[PDB]
Amino acid sequence: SVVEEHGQLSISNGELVNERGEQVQLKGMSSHGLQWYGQFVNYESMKWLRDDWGINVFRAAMYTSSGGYIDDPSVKEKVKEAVEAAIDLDIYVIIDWHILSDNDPNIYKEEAKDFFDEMSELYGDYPNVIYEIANEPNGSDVTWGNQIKPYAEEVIPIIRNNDPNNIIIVGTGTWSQDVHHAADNQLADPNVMYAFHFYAGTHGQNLRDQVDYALDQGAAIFVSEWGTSAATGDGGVFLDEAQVWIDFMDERNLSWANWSLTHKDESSAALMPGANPTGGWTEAELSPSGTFVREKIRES
Ligand SMILES: O=[N+]([O-])c1ccc(O[C@@H]2O[C@H](CO)[C@@H](O[C@@H]3O[C@H](CO)[C@@H](O)[C@H](O)[C@H]3O)[C@H](O)[C@H]2F)c([N+](=O)[O-])c1
Repeated sequence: SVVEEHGQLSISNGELVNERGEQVQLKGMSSHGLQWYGQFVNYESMKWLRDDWGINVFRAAMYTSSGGYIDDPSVKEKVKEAVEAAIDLDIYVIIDWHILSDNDPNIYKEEAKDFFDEMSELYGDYPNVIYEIANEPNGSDVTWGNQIKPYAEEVIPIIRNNDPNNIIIVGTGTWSQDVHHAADNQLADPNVMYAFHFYAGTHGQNLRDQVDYALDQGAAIFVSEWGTSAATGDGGVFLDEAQVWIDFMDERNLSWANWSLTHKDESSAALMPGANPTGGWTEAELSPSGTFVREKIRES
């Protein structure tokens, strides 16, 4: 129903819109690393998330390093499984080239170009797909102008040769927080968005003001990863600040994906240790984070 109703997504005046030009807001879940917690990514779990939580997007977090794609490229097949499930379930799907320790997206740019050629060839004639080409650039030596924008200007053409206008999300500096610099030096492609990531353990008032600065430059922002936890993914749950961010995102029409769908013993994890990887979770099988996130998406 979601994809049939909204169809082809695009950016209009800095806003995500559907094929009739109306604003749309995606809310859903990210997987954790597919090399670690891929068992939670399947048609049945995604269907449960769609039906019981109300998700309209799912993010497939394919780590590149940390035992991910570069080390063992078999994980690309799990991305394909996720994309195919999203197609079958009529929801949107984010294909996330999940850089992190490999902090400069240029390190594996050749592999990224090949991977996005393949994905865009396979899936470029579906409206479901959103390409996220570099999760979290980070480090003081990785800047928008010198590293990230030129990387994007190599990968985006590869995608566009196969898929002229599905959305592309481009990471920003400082773990996808530095939307200020990106917004001042935007990419040419009209269907690009910049990633902004937050963690509710961080006091967020200035970060909200920076997102607003970026929006005021006409940049589109997708909050492709956020957590209820500290920036490590752990250390407590911070629901008061999470709610402030939830309300902010609704006011600004910002789409989002929560980190993450796993049973790992960390505060950002949505599931408790015994949760079935194919869905059907009772209240006792959701963590405090998962319970909150499910409520937010159901309310929506
Ligand atoms: O300082 N920050 O702003 C900041 C922000 C985001 C961020 O990292 C980002 O946000 C979460 C929480 O840190 C990471 O997930 C965590 O990845 C760890 C390393 O794979 C895992 O062990 C852990 O289970 C998992 O929850 C994501 O991969 C990454 F995109 C990191 N980081 O991972 O260091 C730092």
